[PDB]
Amino acid sequence: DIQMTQSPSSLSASVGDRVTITCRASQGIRNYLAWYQQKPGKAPKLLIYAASTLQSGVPSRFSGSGSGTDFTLTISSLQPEDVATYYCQRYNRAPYTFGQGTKVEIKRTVAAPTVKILQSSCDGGGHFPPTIQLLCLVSGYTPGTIQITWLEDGQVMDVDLSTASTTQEGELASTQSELTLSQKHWLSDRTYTCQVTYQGHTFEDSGKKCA
Amino acid sequence: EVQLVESGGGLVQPGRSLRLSCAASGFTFDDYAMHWVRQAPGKGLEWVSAITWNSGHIDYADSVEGRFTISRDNAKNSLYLQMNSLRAEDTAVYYCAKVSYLSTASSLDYWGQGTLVTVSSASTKGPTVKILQSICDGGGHFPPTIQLLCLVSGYTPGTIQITWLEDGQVMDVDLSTASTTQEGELASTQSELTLSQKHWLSDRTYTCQVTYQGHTFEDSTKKCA
Repeated sequence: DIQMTQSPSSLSASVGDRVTITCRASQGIRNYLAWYQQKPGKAPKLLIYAASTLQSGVPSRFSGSGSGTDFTLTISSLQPEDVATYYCQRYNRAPYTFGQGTKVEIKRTVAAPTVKILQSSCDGGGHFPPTIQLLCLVSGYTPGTIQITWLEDGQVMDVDLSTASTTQEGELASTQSELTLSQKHWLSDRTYTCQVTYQGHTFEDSGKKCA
Repeated sequence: EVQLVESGGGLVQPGRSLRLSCAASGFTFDDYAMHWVRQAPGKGLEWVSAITWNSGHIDYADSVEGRFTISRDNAKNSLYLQMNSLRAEDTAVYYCAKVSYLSTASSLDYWGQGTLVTVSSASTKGPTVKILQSICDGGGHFPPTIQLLCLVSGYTPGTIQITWLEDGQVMDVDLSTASTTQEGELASTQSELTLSQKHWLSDRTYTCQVTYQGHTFEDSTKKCA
């Protein structure tokens, strides 16, 4: 029986902090060890081989150490693009076992939620769909009371034309609101504002159909 | 550029067989050892099998030994995985990968984006797919870049494969990012593609292609007339 195990299961640190993750081989594997980084929905990317050699293109904040059974990977200055799951792998001989994986996250700084409007696309042949939806995305905020209001050329829109909803995923909340417009109403080429009020402050995004 | 493209994934019942293929290009396939690695839904990477450049040495994970057969055809620059005696827990995304150097004792430096294998008798609710896109600002001007957001929602919790196509061609993997949330009852995924303005002003047609439970659902868009 051959095993590769990792610690911790997950860690969270502030931007710029040092993070260290470990890998343990059940048998001595000298320096025949690799580290990979994987983001959601994507294949893993090789980061380090021969325990300490960075792959071309990997930033200088990454390093690896160890030989034999115990290994580490260090990120000296944790950055947003480093949020991912990390795996070690032995390649001395079969089995080419991967470790359990370690999730790395950034400790969320108190910050205003972002607000962005997206619009329905046209079809593959460039045609407007029967109705147009505007989707206002409010992402990354401490769970709390939130109010979303739509404006059309700066005036409040009928509350019936839109519906909101919220997903609480982990510590953060995300809220969205979908406004439905008839195709004829969209052709009038007015300006739409998604106005968000949160802990007493108001933030907004605005836009209009592209020329 | 090195490219590895897996194919052959799909929905099969336990006990049946499925054959995966991996088409290699952009490097001298004949010179390199190759691996299959898989990832079950929500789980870590699991090495499956290795084969040397001339097929002389083959190894398998204990979990698949006796049931899966790895092979390759160097004249066709293709790697294969014959998966027999399938079990529910073989459900995974299957990746092929190339080793870095002319040794099996080297790291896996290039990976395909995987093919989805579902081993099940269960029926499932398929997903709704729709593409949204950047609005222009109050002056009618494009943002610095154009975002296309493919929303994949309302399907029985399980693995989704999302692929962006440009005029039917698979797009660069680094042009998109993906994030998933699970309400408990159901999961939903957002894939965000970032296009430059010139890129979007070309009337190219873009396709969000979703694979789920044996079938391929999709939505497409081009810039409005």
